[PDB]
Amino acid sequence: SGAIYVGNYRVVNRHLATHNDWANLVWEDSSRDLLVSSTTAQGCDTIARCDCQTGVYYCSSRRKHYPVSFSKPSLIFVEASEYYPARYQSHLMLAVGHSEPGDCGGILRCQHGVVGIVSTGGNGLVGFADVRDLLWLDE
Ligand SMILES: COc1ccccc1CC(=O)N1C[C@H](C(N)=O)[C@@H](C(F)(F)F)C1
Ligand SMILES: [Zn+2]
Repeated sequence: SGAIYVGNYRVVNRHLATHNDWANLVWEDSSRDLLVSSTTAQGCDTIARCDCQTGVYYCSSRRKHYPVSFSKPSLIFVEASEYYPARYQSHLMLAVGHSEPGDCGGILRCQHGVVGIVSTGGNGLVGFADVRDLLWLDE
Protein backbone atom coordinates (compact mmCIF):
# COMPACT_ATOMS: atom_id res chain seq x y z
CA SER A 1 0.00 0.00 0.00
CA GLY A 2 0.92 3.69 -0.37
CA ALA A 3 0.00 7.02 -2.00
CA ILE A 4 1.50 10.39 -3.15
CA TYR A 5 -0.21 13.56 -1.85
CA VAL A 6 0.51 16.62 -3.99
CA GLY A 7 -1.69 19.74 -3.89
CA ASN A 8 -5.39 18.78 -4.16
CA TYR A 9 -4.45 15.29 -5.54
CA ARG A 10 -3.88 11.75 -4.26
CA VAL A 11 -1.92 9.37 -6.59
CA VAL A 12 -2.36 5.62 -5.95
CA ASN A 13 -1.93 2.26 -7.80
CA ARG A 14 -5.12 1.90 -9.87
CA HIS A 15 -5.57 -1.74 -8.65
CA LEU A 16 -5.52 -0.52 -5.00
CA ALA A 17 -7.87 2.54 -5.47
CA THR A 18 -10.81 2.64 -2.96
CA HIS A 19 -14.58 3.51 -3.50
CA ASN A 20 -13.71 7.06 -2.33
CA ASP A 21 -10.91 7.30 -4.93
CA TRP A 22 -13.29 6.27 -7.77
CA ALA A 23 -16.08 8.66 -6.51
CA ASN A 24 -13.57 11.61 -6.63
CA LEU A 25 -11.82 10.46 -9.82
CA VAL A 26 -9.63 13.03 -11.68
CA TRP A 27 -7.77 10.66 -14.09
CA GLU A 28 -6.89 6.97 -14.41
CA ASP A 29 -4.87 4.92 -16.85
CA SER A 30 -5.19 1.12 -16.71
CA SER A 31 -2.11 0.72 -18.97
CA ARG A 32 0.00 2.61 -16.33
CA ASP A 33 -1.67 1.12 -13.20
CA LEU A 34 -2.25 4.74 -11.95
CA LEU A 35 -5.31 6.56 -10.62
CA VAL A 36 -5.47 10.17 -9.30
CA SER A 37 -8.32 11.30 -7.04
CA SER A 38 -9.12 14.73 -5.56
CA THR A 39 -8.58 15.63 -1.88
CA THR A 40 -9.96 18.43 0.32
CA ALA A 41 -6.61 18.94 2.17
CA GLN A 42 -3.47 20.32 0.48
CA GLY A 43 -0.71 17.73 -0.06
CA CYS A 44 2.93 18.64 0.45
CA ASP A 45 4.86 16.03 -1.64
CA THR A 46 7.15 17.42 -4.32
CA ILE A 47 7.15 15.64 -7.70
CA ALA A 48 10.59 15.28 -9.32
CA ARG A 49 10.91 16.85 -12.85
CA CYS A 50 14.09 15.14 -14.15
CA ASP A 51 15.68 12.12 -15.98
CA CYS A 52 17.35 10.60 -12.85
CA GLN A 53 18.03 6.87 -13.07
CA THR A 54 19.13 6.49 -9.43
CA GLY A 55 17.07 6.87 -6.28
CA VAL A 56 15.75 5.20 -3.11
CA TYR A 57 12.51 3.24 -2.63
CA TYR A 58 10.62 2.04 0.44
CA CYS A 59 10.10 -1.74 0.60
CA SER A 60 7.32 -2.60 3.09
CA SER A 61 8.10 -6.37 2.99
CA ARG A 62 11.53 -5.60 4.50
CA ARG A 63 10.60 -2.35 6.49
CA LYS A 64 13.64 -0.77 4.78
CA HIS A 65 14.62 1.72 2.09
CA TYR A 66 16.91 0.54 -0.72
CA PRO A 67 19.06 2.57 -3.15
CA VAL A 68 18.50 1.48 -6.80
CA SER A 69 19.52 2.16 -10.41
CA PHE A 70 16.37 2.04 -12.60
CA SER A 71 15.55 2.01 -16.28
CA LYS A 72 13.89 4.88 -18.30
CA PRO A 73 10.05 4.74 -18.43
CA SER A 74 8.98 2.26 -21.11
CA LEU A 75 6.42 -0.40 -22.29
CA ILE A 76 7.12 -3.64 -20.43
CA PHE A 77 5.27 -7.00 -20.58
CA VAL A 78 3.43 -7.83 -17.31
CA GLU A 79 1.68 -11.17 -16.45
CA ALA A 80 -2.05 -11.72 -15.62
CA SER A 81 -3.62 -10.87 -12.19
CA GLU A 82 -7.04 -10.58 -10.39
CA TYR A 83 -6.98 -6.94 -11.70
CA TYR A 84 -5.42 -7.18 -15.23
CA PRO A 85 -4.99 -9.62 -18.16
CA ALA A 86 -1.47 -10.18 -19.68
CA ARG A 87 -0.48 -6.79 -21.22
CA TYR A 88 2.20 -4.16 -21.83
CA GLN A 89 2.29 -1.73 -18.92
CA SER A 90 3.49 1.71 -20.10
CA HIS A 91 5.66 4.29 -18.29
CA LEU A 92 7.23 1.54 -16.16
CA MET A 93 10.85 1.59 -14.83
CA LEU A 94 12.61 -1.58 -13.66
CA ALA A 95 15.36 -1.99 -11.08
CA VAL A 96 17.12 -4.95 -9.46
CA GLY A 97 15.61 -5.23 -5.99
CA HIS A 98 13.22 -6.96 -3.69
CA SER A 99 9.48 -6.61 -4.06
CA GLU A 100 6.33 -8.57 -3.08
CA PRO A 101 2.69 -7.75 -4.15
CA GLY A 102 1.96 -5.88 -0.88
CA ASP A 103 4.93 -3.60 -1.69
CA CYS A 104 2.83 -1.73 -4.33
CA GLY A 105 2.50 1.92 -3.39
CA GLY A 106 6.02 2.24 -1.92
CA ILE A 107 7.50 5.54 -3.08
CA LEU A 108 10.67 5.87 -5.21
CA ARG A 109 12.47 9.22 -4.69
CA CYS A 110 15.54 10.94 -6.08
CA GLN A 111 17.22 14.23 -4.86
CA HIS A 112 14.50 16.21 -6.76
CA GLY A 113 11.47 14.57 -5.12
CA VAL A 114 8.98 11.79 -5.86
CA VAL A 115 9.70 9.76 -9.02
CA GLY A 116 7.06 6.99 -8.91
CA ILE A 117 5.47 4.17 -6.96
CA VAL A 118 6.04 0.42 -6.82
CA SER A 119 3.67 -1.32 -9.29
CA THR A 120 5.32 -4.64 -10.35
CA GLY A 121 7.96 -7.17 -9.24
CA GLY A 122 9.15 -10.76 -8.95
CA ASN A 123 12.40 -12.57 -9.86
CA GLY A 124 14.58 -10.08 -7.91
CA LEU A 125 13.18 -7.15 -9.92
CA VAL A 126 11.00 -4.22 -8.88
CA GLY A 127 8.98 -2.05 -11.29
CA PHE A 128 7.88 1.55 -10.63
CA ALA A 129 5.08 3.45 -12.31
CA ASP A 130 6.60 6.83 -13.28
CA VAL A 131 4.76 10.07 -12.36
CA ARG A 132 7.38 12.68 -13.51
CA ASP A 133 5.64 13.27 -16.85
CA LEU A 134 2.29 14.28 -15.08
CA LEU A 135 3.04 18.01 -15.11
CA TRP A 136 -0.58 18.90 -14.23
CA LEU A 137 -0.04 17.44 -10.70
CA ASP A 138 1.72 20.79 -9.83
CA GLU A 139 -1.00 23.18 -11.03
C1 LIG B 1 5.05 -5.73 -6.53
O1 LIG B 1 4.59 -6.75 -7.42
C2 LIG B 1 5.08 -8.02 -7.26
C3 LIG B 1 6.27 -8.32 -6.61
C4 LIG B 1 6.67 -9.65 -6.50
C5 LIG B 1 5.89 -10.65 -7.03
C6 LIG B 1 4.71 -10.35 -7.68
C7 LIG B 1 4.28 -9.03 -7.81
C8 LIG B 1 2.98 -8.71 -8.51
C9 LIG B 1 3.17 -7.90 -9.78
O2 LIG B 1 4.20 -7.95 -10.44
N1 LIG B 1 2.13 -7.13 -10.14
C10 LIG B 1 2.09 -6.49 -11.45
C11 LIG B 1 0.62 -6.09 -11.60
C12 LIG B 1 0.45 -4.97 -12.61
N2 LIG B 1 0.91 -3.77 -12.25
O3 LIG B 1 -0.08 -5.18 -13.70
C13 LIG B 1 0.19 -5.78 -10.15
C14 LIG B 1 -1.28 -5.97 -9.93
F1 LIG B 1 -1.68 -7.21 -10.22
F2 LIG B 1 -2.02 -5.14 -10.68
F3 LIG B 1 -1.63 -5.76 -8.66
C15 LIG B 1 0.97 -6.79 -9.31
ZN1 LIG C 1 15.79 13.42 -10.10
